[PDB]
Amino acid sequence: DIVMTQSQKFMSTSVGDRVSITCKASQNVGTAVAWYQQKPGQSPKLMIYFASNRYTGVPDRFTGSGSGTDFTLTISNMQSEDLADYFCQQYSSYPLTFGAGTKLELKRADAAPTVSIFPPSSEQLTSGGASVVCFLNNFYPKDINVKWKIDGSERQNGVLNSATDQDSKDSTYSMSSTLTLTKDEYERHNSYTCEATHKTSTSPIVKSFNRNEC
Amino acid sequence: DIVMTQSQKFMSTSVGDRVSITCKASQNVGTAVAWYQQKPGQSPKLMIYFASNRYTGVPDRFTGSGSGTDFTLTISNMQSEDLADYFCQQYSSYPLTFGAGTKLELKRADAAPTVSIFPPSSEQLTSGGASVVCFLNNFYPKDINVKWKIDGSERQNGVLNSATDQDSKDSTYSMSSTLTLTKDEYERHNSYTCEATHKTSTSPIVKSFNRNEC
Amino acid sequence: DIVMTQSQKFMSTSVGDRVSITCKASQNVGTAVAWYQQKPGQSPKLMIYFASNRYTGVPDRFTGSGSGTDFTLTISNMQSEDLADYFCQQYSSYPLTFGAGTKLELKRADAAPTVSIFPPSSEQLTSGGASVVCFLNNFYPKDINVKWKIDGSERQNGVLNSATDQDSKDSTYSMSSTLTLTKDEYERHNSYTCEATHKTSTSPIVKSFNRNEC
Amino acid sequence: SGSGGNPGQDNRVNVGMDYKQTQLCMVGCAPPLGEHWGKGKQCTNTPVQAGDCPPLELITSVIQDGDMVDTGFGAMNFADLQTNKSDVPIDICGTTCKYPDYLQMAADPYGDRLFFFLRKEQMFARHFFNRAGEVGEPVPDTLIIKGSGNRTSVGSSIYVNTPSGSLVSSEAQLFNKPYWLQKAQGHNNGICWGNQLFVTVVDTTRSTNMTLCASVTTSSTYTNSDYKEYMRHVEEYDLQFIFQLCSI
Amino acid sequence: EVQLQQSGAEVVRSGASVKLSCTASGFNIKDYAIHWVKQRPEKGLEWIGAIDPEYGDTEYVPKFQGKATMTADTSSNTAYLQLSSLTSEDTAVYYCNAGHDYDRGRFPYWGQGTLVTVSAAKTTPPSVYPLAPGSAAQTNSMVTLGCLVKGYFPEPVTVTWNSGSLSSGVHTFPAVLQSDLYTLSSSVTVPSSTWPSETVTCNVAHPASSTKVDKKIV
Repeated sequence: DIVMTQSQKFMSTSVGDRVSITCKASQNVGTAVAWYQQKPGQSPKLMIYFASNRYTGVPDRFTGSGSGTDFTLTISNMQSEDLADYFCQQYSSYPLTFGAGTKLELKRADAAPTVSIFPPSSEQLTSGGASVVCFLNNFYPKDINVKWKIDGSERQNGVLNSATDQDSKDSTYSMSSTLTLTKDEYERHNSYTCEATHKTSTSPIVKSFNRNEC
Repeated sequence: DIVMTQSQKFMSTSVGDRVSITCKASQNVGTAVAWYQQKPGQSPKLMIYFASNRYTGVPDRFTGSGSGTDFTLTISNMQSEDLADYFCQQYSSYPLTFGAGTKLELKRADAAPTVSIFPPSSEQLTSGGASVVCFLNNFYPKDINVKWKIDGSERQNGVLNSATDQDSKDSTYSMSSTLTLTKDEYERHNSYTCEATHKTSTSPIVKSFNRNEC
Repeated sequence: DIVMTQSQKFMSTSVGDRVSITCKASQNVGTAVAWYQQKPGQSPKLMIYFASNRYTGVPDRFTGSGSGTDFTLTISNMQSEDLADYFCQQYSSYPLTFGAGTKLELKRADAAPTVSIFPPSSEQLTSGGASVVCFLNNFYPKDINVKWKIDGSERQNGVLNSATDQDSKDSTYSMSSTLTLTKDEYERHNSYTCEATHKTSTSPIVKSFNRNEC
Repeated sequence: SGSGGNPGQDNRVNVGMDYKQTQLCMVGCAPPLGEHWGKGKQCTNTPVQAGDCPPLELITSVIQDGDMVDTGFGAMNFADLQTNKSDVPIDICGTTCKYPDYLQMAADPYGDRLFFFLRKEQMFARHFFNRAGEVGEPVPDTLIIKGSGNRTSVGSSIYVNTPSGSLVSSEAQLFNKPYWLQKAQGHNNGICWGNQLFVTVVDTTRSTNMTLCASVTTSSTYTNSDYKEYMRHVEEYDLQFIFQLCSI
Repeated sequence: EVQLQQSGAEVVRSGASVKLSCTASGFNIKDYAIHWVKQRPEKGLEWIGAIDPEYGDTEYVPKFQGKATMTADTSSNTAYLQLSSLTSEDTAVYYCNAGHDYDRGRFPYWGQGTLVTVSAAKTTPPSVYPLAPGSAAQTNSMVTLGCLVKGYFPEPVTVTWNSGSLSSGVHTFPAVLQSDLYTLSSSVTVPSSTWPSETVTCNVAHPASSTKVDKKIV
């Protein structure tokens, strides 16, 4: 069993720069190494095969190299469409093995998030449940903290967070935070507040609503 | 002398499950490895030979694999008729060698043993000898320890143990323990005790009798 | 990557003597080693190629030798025209690699330095800046230390040093040291001293001036 | 025999060989006809590409001075039928090998192209090997029992043999001796219509290629970098004719 | 025009077999070397085996021998992959790949992917909830709208808005598993002159259950 060991699981870079991904073999495999690209929610696409041969399709931007046990994929000048996972594969002997995932992220400049709070819909409040959502869209970097306030008091239980990966088009990130309460508990308080603190501002972005006024 | 080392002597599983038996060689033997099945009281039957070739007879249920020094027999979904011993054999160079036995067993369910102690019969005491027997019937798993006490003191010499194999009907085990003493020594003590300790109970099962009272 | 490791960066000798430069390979390269000569301000010229074969030219004065991993260039009797850099190169496998620089120098030793200190010109003091220079001319060997004193106190910040290579005519070395301060800072001290310590004298050569007296 | 399993990117090897021995000469008042197999007009049956076997068509054409004779691989257009430019030696891999269409030139009414002809072809199978690359048409399952634990991959079943012209001798020579056109096979009994005569000649018995070596420098020792190697071939002919005046 | 269609996602209880199919790889005279790859969210990609139509040759991995069975129908068709005793470690996305004509390394032609979920419970349809702004404290410019998908099983769900129209300014958030049920969120940003001027509707398609359509109103 030939083990494919890729250096880093994640990789940082910026638009236009040059990136090199390394793949180390546990045995000599000559040039029987292939590289693949996989975007989220899609099937992998072949990029390089036979160490340094581009497949029909793949731009000269991508170049493979290496032999024996050290192999490298190089991306000379980048585009937003290159944000995906990159795998190396060995086919010198059975069984065929792949390397660990490698995520390529962009270092593009840092935007402040856009925060929108939404009270529970009238339809969901008829089911006995109440979900308050708070969308944080198009921010960079990834580090961000969301704080839920119910009548000014911080609420810890009942929060569900879902962070999006880096957007393939503008290199931004998104996050959804959902506070799910029972209708009885939702109707016992008035003020609901979603506060987002991010390094792009020294004061948190506050979005709030009142149950009585809305 | 190429040594055939099989991992475990016993293996537990249930009908329908998937079992894999491993056989490790002390030398490279390519694919010159054969597997056999032997039921109690019968001669072994050839199953797989040349690492992964089934013999005329053997269902597709059995699959062999491996090369060089690691070989494996896999049973994809089981039947009751597959409970037997399995051996691996090397025929790369003389002398031919076999692996240790490997018993495939059914697990069933966890029973506590049934302990019955029997003093020497009046007929055997006419011959100058005295045998105290202790039957441990229908227990699982196999691991169990019997302790003989004479007037509360543990007795080591003179014990003969006979463990039964797995019952073909209810998958339980049985064990007989016989303490054989001279009549002179038997009549010099009063209390005789047979204690069975098993994982199904945190206290030993105690069966005892007194010579004077019986 | 085959690493070319040359022994010494600099080498001393005199006209007529015999010089041997060594080049050690990190791998066996047979005889696929070439030697080059590079004079300052010019492009390198090949001397020996295939370890020990002279290129069209090239005086029999130069002789190459070695095989496998130890290679040597020998200059049996020298001329002034041989003072230059010498490189060894491997071409057994890609990528091609070269060795570190090796300077061949003449050892006509030894002179004591000539130290001259110059206060900032009246013209430079009109721009708000003040540079004090100290020339150390025609000394040997290269090892020399300059110490700046402002009112007797050693000054570390603001010094710029520029060492000259060996002079092609008399085999001596030169060094310039410039202490650059603001005019405000220059006019706040009186005594400025440049001290040169060199192995040709057990006491430093001291050149000084006073701002008020000059 | 051999060899296990090394199919890869590029398995091409530097290989040399000698061709099949061929001597022939023809005379007529019209140029000769040659036949060769080329990429045929598309297509017999229908309809789709790609990378499939190209349709074959037997093309009859006029043999020009400089066209290649058959070697040991048939009369075909290697430029179109072999797209890898690497299946046959370099002197035929980019051209076309033409073979004389004796049947057509003999069956034409007037017979202006064949006053007579002489020929001698000979060859044997020197070595055998298989082609690298994907098998376009694999062996049917009924003809091979698949294995094998290992193996499992059917080896390349595209076999081709190198030719060899065998012995060349003076007793086998067709030339340097006169030929008298006593009777012609066609109706044209040696009449040179248009006051012209086409004489076709193929002679592989004098195909020796001379090797030239020029020195760029002369190092103290022997170094291959000091010399350039060249290939040169020569052909010497002397055409002698004797004509008879005729009136009509 | 060289794409591979598979069987489709399936929810199976533990201890039952499942059969996956492929298409347009495996013809007479041609020739292909079909491979199958398993994608576990933790182990990355794992090669299963290599099958050759026109011969029916079979090669497996010792890890999957006895777990995966491979078959090939020469007419049409090809390539069936079936798994026997399904456990929790078999919950993965399986791909049918064919390097052009032959060989191992090359997978330039991948299948669409088939998500197999081996677990108990049963397919629960999603509850879609609109996420509209609050009163009149927003106005111009541009408005964010959302649809909340809660309490469904299994992954995935397909969330679209204007019937495929308008793909810019949308954000699909990864699902979160809580109480053995999934929860998805989706947001879209449109100019204030668009909503509520023209209707905005989100569509939630759940292949193992039911498609839903919900329009957003003030």
